[PDB]
Amino acid sequence: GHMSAHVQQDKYETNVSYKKLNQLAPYFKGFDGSFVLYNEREQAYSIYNEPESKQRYSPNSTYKIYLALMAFDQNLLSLNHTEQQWDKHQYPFKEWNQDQNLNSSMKYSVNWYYENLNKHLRQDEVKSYLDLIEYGNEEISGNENYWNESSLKISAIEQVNLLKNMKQHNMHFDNKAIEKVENSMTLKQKDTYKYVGKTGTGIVNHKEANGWFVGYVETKDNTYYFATHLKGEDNANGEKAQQISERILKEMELI
Ligand SMILES: CC1(C)S[C@H]([C@@H](C=O)NC(=O)Cc2ccccc2)N[C@H]1C(=O)O
Repeated sequence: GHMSAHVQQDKYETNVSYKKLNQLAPYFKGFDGSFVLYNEREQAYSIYNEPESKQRYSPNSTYKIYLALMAFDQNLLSLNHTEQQWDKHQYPFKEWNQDQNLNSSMKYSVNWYYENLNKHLRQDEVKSYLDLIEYGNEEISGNENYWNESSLKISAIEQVNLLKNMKQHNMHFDNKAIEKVENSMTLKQKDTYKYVGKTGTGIVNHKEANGWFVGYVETKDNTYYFATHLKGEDNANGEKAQQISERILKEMELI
């Protein structure tokens, strides 16, 4: 068999049409970055950096969205049962050093909460889910934490497709599971919009080398799904990805 199979698995192949967003380049100074927007009503993609929008990268903590949905679907989590007790292990982030529910664990990106979830899910069940939802390369061979700078990788465009599929009820997850998960990542809720999203950060060679912020803005007549990805030697993290996203979104007058 050919190595090329593996190279081709590292990229999402689509020839979807898109509006070019090359004027967004200044926002990504210092990074190889990408921004993907999908306008639900107009059924239209807009993209800055198409090549980077199709490169698959470890999802890191953005994977927690689907890990939670999987857990609801397996009845590991339920609508009134999202609490996990802290094992008394001291982490460098104090918010991690306490009992959690779905809301706090997503807000504070509490790794151990989601590791526990993955621990209780059958590896072959997870593989089945990743096949169903078409999660990037679907590669969980890597470690035990296959979603953290490991085997599993996904592109910005796919990140956007998955959020859209989730919201348009194209996934087989219960609507109330989706509502719980959306609430856990709801950043802002006003009369005129709901703003939802999740950061991710990956460390490679002791540096912040992989940053994500993915989510959507739901208005009174439309939904705008987005993914921002940053690749850099250092300073490529979720917070910077979110900052950039919010500048772009404000500029587009969505938030
Ligand atoms: C809050 C985090 C920095 S930790 C968590 C997870 C997921 O990506 N990332 C990591 O475990 C890698 C990491 C650990 C410590 C500092 C930076 C990245 N999520 C990060 C985020 O939301 O940006």
